[PDB]
Amino acid sequence: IRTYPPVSFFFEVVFQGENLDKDVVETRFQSVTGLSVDMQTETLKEGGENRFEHILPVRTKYDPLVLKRGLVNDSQMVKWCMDAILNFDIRPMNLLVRLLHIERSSSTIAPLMTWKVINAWPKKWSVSEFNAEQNSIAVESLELNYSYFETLK
Amino acid sequence: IRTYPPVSFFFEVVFQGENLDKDVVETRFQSVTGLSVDMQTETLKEGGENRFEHILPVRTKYDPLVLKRGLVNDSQMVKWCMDAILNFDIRPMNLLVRLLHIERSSSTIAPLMTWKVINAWPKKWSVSEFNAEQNSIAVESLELNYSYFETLK
Amino acid sequence: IRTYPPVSFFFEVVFQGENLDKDVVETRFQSVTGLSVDMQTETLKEGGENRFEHILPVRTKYDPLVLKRGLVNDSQMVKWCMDAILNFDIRPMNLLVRLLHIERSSSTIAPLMTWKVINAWPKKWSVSEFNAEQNSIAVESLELNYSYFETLK
Amino acid sequence: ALTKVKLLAYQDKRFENKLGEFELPINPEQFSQSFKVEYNREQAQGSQRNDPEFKFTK
Amino acid sequence: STYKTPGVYIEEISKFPPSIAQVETAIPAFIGYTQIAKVGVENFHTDADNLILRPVRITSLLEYEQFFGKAINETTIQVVIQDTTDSRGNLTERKASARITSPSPHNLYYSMQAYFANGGGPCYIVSVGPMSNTGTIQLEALQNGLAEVAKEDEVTLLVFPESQSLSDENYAALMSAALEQCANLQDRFTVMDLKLPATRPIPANAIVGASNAFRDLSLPQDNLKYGACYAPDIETIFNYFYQEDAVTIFRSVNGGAEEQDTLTMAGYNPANGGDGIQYALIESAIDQLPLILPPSPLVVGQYARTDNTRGVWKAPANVALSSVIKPVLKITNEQQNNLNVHPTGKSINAIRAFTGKGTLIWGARTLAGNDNEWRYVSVRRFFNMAEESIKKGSEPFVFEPNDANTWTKVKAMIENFLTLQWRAGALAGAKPEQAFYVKIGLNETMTALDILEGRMIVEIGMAVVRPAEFIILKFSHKMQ
Repeated sequence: IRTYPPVSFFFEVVFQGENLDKDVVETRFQSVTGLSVDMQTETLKEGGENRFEHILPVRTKYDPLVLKRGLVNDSQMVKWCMDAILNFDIRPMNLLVRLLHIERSSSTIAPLMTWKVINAWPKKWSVSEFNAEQNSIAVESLELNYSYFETLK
Repeated sequence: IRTYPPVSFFFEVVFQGENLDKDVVETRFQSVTGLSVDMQTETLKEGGENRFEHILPVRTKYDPLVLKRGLVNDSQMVKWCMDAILNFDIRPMNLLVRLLHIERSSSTIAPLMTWKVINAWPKKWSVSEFNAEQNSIAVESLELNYSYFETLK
Repeated sequence: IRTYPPVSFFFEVVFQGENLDKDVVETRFQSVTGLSVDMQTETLKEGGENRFEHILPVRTKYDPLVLKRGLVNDSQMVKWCMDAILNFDIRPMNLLVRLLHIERSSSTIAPLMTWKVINAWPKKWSVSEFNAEQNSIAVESLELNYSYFETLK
Repeated sequence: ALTKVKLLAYQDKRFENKLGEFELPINPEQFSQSFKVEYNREQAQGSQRNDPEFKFTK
Repeated sequence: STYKTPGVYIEEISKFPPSIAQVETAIPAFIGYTQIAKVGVENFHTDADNLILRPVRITSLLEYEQFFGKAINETTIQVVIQDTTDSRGNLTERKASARITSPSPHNLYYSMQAYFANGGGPCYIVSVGPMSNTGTIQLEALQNGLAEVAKEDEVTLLVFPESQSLSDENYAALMSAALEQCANLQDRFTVMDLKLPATRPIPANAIVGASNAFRDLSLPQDNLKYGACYAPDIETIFNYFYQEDAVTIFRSVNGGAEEQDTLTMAGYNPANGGDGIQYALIESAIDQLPLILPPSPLVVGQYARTDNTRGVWKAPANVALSSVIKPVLKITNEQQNNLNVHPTGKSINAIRAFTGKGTLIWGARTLAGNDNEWRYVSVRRFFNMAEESIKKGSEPFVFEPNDANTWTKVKAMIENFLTLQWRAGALAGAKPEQAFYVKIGLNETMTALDILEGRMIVEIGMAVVRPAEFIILKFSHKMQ
């Protein structure tokens, strides 16, 4: 029975794709978010029943996936994205998102939780503001569409 | 394999235009922003498939480009902008945006990243508030429309 | 070639009007703002070209001009404004806005930048809140409409 | 290469003698096309439903 | 190309586009014959004897051309024209094809071209003499070049692109000397090719006889962990150099026997009064010849790419080759069974084509394939990298007083380096204390007398990981 909850800052992302799963710089990210699902419904009122109304299920919606890094000047991933965006040529991929921990029985790094993200393709790309008077890092941000995600049980 | 990310405060802008590429004061800016692209889509639902919906690509949108300087009282660039704005006479130009670094093999200043911005023309011009009770600099700001941008690979 | 930018807190306003250009209290203001222009456009999509859309110029818009002073109990300018507002009798004027500096060749006060503001007439007039428990100055604020502004080159 | 819409103008009703052509400077974003068929819808007395007869295509 | 008025000038050329790269770990040395070899004001080939032997550091193909020239003419190119006609002799169709009967053994230029096409970086060139139309290759010149390359410290890989034309005894002698100095210097690795039967077309199962012949070479048993061998040769897309009047023309009609014509290409050139239509046909035919090279320079380029992308501790296998049309032989699974595992331990890696993927390198094992520690290429390459970097880091401490303070200083340096390497993911373990250990001390690693002479002894241990080769799938019927 659990006594202590897990920690959020040890994680990884894997691209199961063209040949990006073996490229080391393609797994290192500063931030990952957007993993949430929502059910959308409608409301129906029945005459004579004044104590409650009926909520009926309609459809399912998912959030976009957002990744943030320091700027990498030569990236195969960015070539894939810009091929989709400039030449209207898209080729969706599959992804894995992992939450990691230390297991020992000496010790080893092992996955703790894994999600499969199915049919991802580019949505948005951006780079942060250049300012002559601030100490900052050039940070690039990518946003992706996908169909759904599942737990690797 | 990279260990340290690049820095954002060393940068430059070049106007590939009427004769502005050789004018020193036309390359010095306090701030540059607006370099981001977005894909706009629509949602389609298929009957019988209740696990996900289809996201279909529609069009591509770009952000305006924003430049900020201290006020220059005699500028050829501002003459170009005011000719566009007052006499409804526009002549689009091409631009380069550079992110710089130090390379050595002694040392030299060299470009690290370069973007080409195609068919830019004036959108907005402004100057900051005059206030008798504050220590401030007169700052002018210019905003431009363009068609798209590309990486100089 | 410039090394230091200009300062914003030394400025002046002149009314080229009925006889207000010689009245000393009509040139002293605590704050002046509103000097900015904007181009409004529409978007057109061409079939077959999926890389960018066309932005087409439509019209030009200008911001109102806002002036702030400490309250002057007898002002010819305010008589002009209240004649416009109470008796629906308007008579537009021309204005100059100057940014000043010190020039020496001993020294003298001289204009550094000048804008002409054409066909101004009253838009709004206000006075600040009276409060028994605060140390404050009675401040009046005037807002004006105009056709356009130009640089006195 | 980007292709453009063209309108060809003919004098012959068999479309053999070309008179000219016009090319659009900007392609349209979309267009629409419409179809229809015509049937006979008379019905017998006190009858449930019907089987319509074909008249023509417009 | 001499200009005096400022402005813009126009020229028209034909060549392959260039490519360059930045490489830190894979610095190879190529030994062979060259065309020019002239640097500064010294001609290395000015005398027929007393040749100047010295390596030169090159960063691009343009720099190669600046010092060494390009290539020589082939002299063995033939073109056959096939005419389809009727009984009366009327021509109905005409086609042409080109062939080479015996290529020249001097091929450094094409090898360098393939090397740079596959992602190579800076290299060292050592010339052993001028290229010549007799095609003579001598063991002594190559061994002198190998003896000279011993004096440059950055060299990591040894390549002899011309070794396949050498007889078996001389081949064994050369490779034994290369392995011996790799073992003596402790920082180099050797890449080899397999010799194939010089027949056209190559018969079935030639790879089995070639492997058997290789197994019988006399090579030093305890140095076999310092090299690797790849097979087979590769057909690529580059062109041959030739002289127009040296090309021989043949004709054949309705499938009959070939007949040698009395003209060369120079007799069809319209500038000399020939038939320009057949001349254009012949030139198009000649341009279509594929060029056949040994695999080793492409392997070296791929080593450079893999270290830049994945890390040196990963296997340099399962990677596609560039500017390649095809392997000359097709190898199956039943044949590779005796190439990857063999009682002698002399493993041979294979280049194989996979559908929808192209030509891949398959196998990453050394010539010591039965050794429980040194089977895999990546483990030895990683150990070499770590040892040379530790050596460079420790060198500034020579001539220091032999006392506890210097021992502390060197120990701290070594632990800091190994910690940086653990952080990158090259060493196994969840914590640094599980990945390595470093020790030095009196009556721990050293002795009293040792102190009196000037020697320091440090003991270092490191933990690494090893790859998986076999994946087994099992299927069954699920109950409905």
